[PDB]
Order: sequence, then structure tokens, then C-alpha cells
Amino acid sequence: GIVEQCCTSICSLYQLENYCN
Amino acid sequence: FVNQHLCGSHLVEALYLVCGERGFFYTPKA
Repeated sequence: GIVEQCCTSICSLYQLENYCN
Repeated sequence: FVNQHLCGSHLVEALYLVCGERGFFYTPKA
């Protein structure tokens, strides 16, 4: 999930936007 | 800002700034 992609590993704008509505 | 380890309130704030008026969903356990 998001914690795995952005917290435990380095985040990116591409991934963050996957969580916008 | 965006390209680093973002956890907890730090991650929530990034989603807030990036998504803007579109809003977002935060699911810690998924």
C-alpha cells in the first residue's frame, strides 16, 4: 500500500497521485 | 517534499498538498 511505497521506501509524485480522488 | 520517506502526518500532509481540492484517501493498513 501507500505506507510501503512512500514510508518504508522513497515516495514519488506518480505514486502519491494514485491516492487522490 | 515528495521524493523522500513520508510517514504518518508527514505523508498525510504531502497528499493534502499534492491532491488539493480533489481530496484523497489514506489507508495505512492495506
